[PDB]
Amino acid sequence: IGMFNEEGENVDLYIPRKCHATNTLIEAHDHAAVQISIANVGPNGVINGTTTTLCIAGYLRSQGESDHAINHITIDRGIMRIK
Amino acid sequence: SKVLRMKESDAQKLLAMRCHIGTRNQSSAMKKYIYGRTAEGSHIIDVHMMWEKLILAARVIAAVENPKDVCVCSSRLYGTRAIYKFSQHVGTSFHGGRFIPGTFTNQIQKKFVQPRVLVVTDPRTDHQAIREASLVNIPVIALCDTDAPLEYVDIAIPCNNRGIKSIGMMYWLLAREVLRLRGTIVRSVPWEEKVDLFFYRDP
Amino acid sequence: TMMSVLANALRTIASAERRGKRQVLIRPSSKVVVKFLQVMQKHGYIGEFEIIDDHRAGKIVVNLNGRLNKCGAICPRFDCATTDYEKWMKNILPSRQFGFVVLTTSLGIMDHEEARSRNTGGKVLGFFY
Amino acid sequence: EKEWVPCTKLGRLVKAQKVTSLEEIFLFSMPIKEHQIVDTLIAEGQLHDEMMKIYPVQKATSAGQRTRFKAFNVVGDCDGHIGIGARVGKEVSLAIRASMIAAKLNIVPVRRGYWGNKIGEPHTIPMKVTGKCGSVAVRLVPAPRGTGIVAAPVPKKILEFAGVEDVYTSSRGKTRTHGNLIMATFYALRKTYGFLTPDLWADTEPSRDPTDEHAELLAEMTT
Amino acid sequence: MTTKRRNHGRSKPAHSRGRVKPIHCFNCGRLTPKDKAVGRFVVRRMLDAASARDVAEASPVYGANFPMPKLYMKQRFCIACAIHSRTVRARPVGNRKIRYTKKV
Amino acid sequence: KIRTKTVKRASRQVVEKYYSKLNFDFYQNKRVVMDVTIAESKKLKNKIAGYATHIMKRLARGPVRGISLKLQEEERERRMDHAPATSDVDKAIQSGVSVDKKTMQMLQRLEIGVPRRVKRA
RNA sequence: UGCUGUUGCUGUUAAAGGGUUCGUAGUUGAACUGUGGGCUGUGCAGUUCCUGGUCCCGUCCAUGUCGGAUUUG
RNA sequence: AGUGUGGAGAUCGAAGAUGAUUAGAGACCAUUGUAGUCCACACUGCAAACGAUGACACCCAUGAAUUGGGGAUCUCUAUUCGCACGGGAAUAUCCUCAGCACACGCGAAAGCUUUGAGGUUACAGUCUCAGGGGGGAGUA
Repeated sequence: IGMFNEEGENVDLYIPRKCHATNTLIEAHDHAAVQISIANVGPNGVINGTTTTLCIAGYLRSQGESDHAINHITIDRGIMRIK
Repeated sequence: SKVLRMKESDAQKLLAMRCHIGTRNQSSAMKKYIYGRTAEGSHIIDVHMMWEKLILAARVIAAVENPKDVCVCSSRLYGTRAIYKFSQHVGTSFHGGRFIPGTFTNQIQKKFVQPRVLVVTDPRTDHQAIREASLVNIPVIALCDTDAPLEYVDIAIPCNNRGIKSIGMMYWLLAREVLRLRGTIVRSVPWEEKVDLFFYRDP
Repeated sequence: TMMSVLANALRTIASAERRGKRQVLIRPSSKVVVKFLQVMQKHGYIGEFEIIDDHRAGKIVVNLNGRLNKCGAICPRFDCATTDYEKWMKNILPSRQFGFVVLTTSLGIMDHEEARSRNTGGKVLGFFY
Repeated sequence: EKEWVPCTKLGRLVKAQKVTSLEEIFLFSMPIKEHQIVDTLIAEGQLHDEMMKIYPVQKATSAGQRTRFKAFNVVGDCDGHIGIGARVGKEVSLAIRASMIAAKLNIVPVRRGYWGNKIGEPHTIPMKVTGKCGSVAVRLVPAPRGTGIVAAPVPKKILEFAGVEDVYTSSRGKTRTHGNLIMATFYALRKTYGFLTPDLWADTEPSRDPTDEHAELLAEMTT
Repeated sequence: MTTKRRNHGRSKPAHSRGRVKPIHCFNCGRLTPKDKAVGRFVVRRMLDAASARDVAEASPVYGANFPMPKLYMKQRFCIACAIHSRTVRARPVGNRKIRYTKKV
Repeated sequence: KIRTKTVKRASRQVVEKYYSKLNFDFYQNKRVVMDVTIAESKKLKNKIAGYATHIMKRLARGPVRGISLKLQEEERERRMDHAPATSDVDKAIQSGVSVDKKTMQMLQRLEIGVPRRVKRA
């Protein structure tokens, strides 16, 4: 997922996270840059084994589309219900 | 899995506890949450949109495995006592009164604290917590008026933040909802404590 | 006074990609605006179009996947001989790997890489990284 | 001084072995707020330090002129990471101290590409980049292998600590002011991880923060 | 040099009027444009309160449920004549922009 | 006449830590000071003993910064015992909670629609 | 020396938008005549038939209104 | 503002006169006063003629307002006035076009912002005007 050497050796220093809204890389120096981990649920309403986590870039929180963007993602993920 | 859908008691309470009513005016955001007007001018919130933001919040919080990470705040007296007991039942840390600028961003201080998550009553009257939450990579879960500035606010629940009764439910419904998930409370029955126990003091 | 209908088209795509929009609605579609977009779509920098009929000049609605850094038009449309791909590769593209320069050739609108292999030269239209 | 007492969760996970590298701290974008986080993670014999500029600065008061010394430090492993701190003091020796520190607090990842077929190890910046600290912006262009660093005296050092062997530059502005020139080249080196190249588009799978996995190990250290 | 006001001290934006016939200044005579000049509308009592009790006493018709007349005048001041009279004073940069308008 | 933060502060540690000092008497509340406190000078205690009685006396007026350990009775003075009350006093046992013409159009669109015991005006 | 700037400058305040409008030489100038098909073998993405792991229906309770279970359902 | 020929000539008023002020002071202040200020017909074209911001086109988020025109209400429908310039006038809610104005990004900074100085080293929508250290000099 990074630039590979002709010999196949992965050359990257690290592979940054990408905003799940804007698809922008999250930079080391970006201090909004949130993860939001929603606990995944199963019947009877108990938490088990929840991997679904959102990444939002510093840009987007400061305009206040973080909320609008997390509605869009949780709906594509099915964590939410349109009605 | 139709569980964590709202149901007739949930709705009644809000409709009874008036959490569904907004301030007269309106921000750009928090329009999708607003439903129509009254003749008094107030805005009315979808009980649907409101609700799903609650379990979403509650799913964020039940995914915090050390509840001393979560940090609940307000500067509003009306939201001071609600903070308090919610923080007991769920376990969360809490700070009311006047948020001291610098608690998140000053190392050397002793009162320095590093939460994962923040919860704020009011996105206005707490701008000092949200702001510094933006320096330290802290997601935010805010109870929001129709007005609330959503700057740096990742997950916003529509509510009455005004008035004592309206807030106390909204932490009462969270803690109830959070605990139906974590900490094993019996979903089949009404829960133990009383809302009366989340309300502001004055003698 | 719409001088170039690509100039207007690819700015909007450019300046509405910089804002993170999920879709753009572009005012005057044209045979060149489509063929340019279908080159963007070949390399993965745009999802989908709708070309809507107004009976006059369409309106393109493009789904952005977030992968465009910029879209230019080169306005006077300078020529390229197949030896001149190195100027344009050098001046207008960020690296010698991942950019693309779009040309009009006898064979049509195509990349500078689709052109080197077919050996045509032509006139420059724009770029996208 | 003594064995030193971590003030922040990440300083704790650093002092315990359970954060082993900066690229874990860089990935989950986190403030490095206490420098000894750097001294652990980078093996020594690697970090290398110099002072770019030291110049006196004068607040006008009644009577004389209060003079402070503003000082710029530059730190990096000649692979990857670089940082540039700039601090002030009432005398040089103090300024050089605080500068040494703030350079370790600001270390930032640098990306390294090729100019051509990808062979051996990366010698250059992957793409054209600018950064601008003032009137003065410093453009960094990829370069064929072996050209060497083409740049002023000052950005040669900043570019040598980051590990870039081959780059062409040009710097517009008033470049005489090394306050800005030093941060402008730096801000340009930052952007090398901001830019999304078709390589980097595929879904990564999320991971959990170090302080979220080890949150338990943190609560027993706090409490 | 530096612009001190977005407004340039006028009620006149660019692409509005362009001329605005000038008026004389109360107290001075300075001609200034009717936008520039600082207006105040006054409504002043003819008589000081302790002078009213005297006269309001001495009158057959006046002074019970009926009051005395007042002096009604607008005043338009040169920006110099206004500062010297203290009707307006300089204000700190942060506070320069405040409009009282009329509210109650 | 004005007391330095040193007088102010130490005197807040006494009242925080001693309820032996009670009477509004400067003289009683003084003789408890000097044995317990070492300020090395008299005026300090004379100041401290003067302000220490301001604090105590005022405590009877209401709360004062550096609040006493009596908060135990303060807190638990909250008596949560009520019939239900408010929550189910709100449904008012067959008396529908007031609901607007919209908040009806809210409910009738909801899947849940209108929860029982809900009226309009 | 990107201090002559096509690549490549600057013009609110540093030097620099004509006081406004009309207007010739000159430069620039909107969309359209236009996804060619079918057959074979092979790589991709979006209705036969088989699942019983869901919600809906229903049952039992009835619970004044936030239990539920129930088998074929 | 000037200039030319006729008119007009109330007010104010370059030049001028007089009294004060002042070490001096036609200055600033006061009483005056000519050209002028006003008008018609001709010239002049010399402004901080300013938004110190060329013209045409596109993209661009928010809150309360405002002036024209139009539409709906006759989920928003409603208020006050009552042949005669009137099946009307204004208002309220909402929308809309067109005008003057009170988040990104950029900028040396002051600041600018769907009324750009934004969308520019990731440099390219079109035409045009002016600038190239300060003086000398807008002079010869």
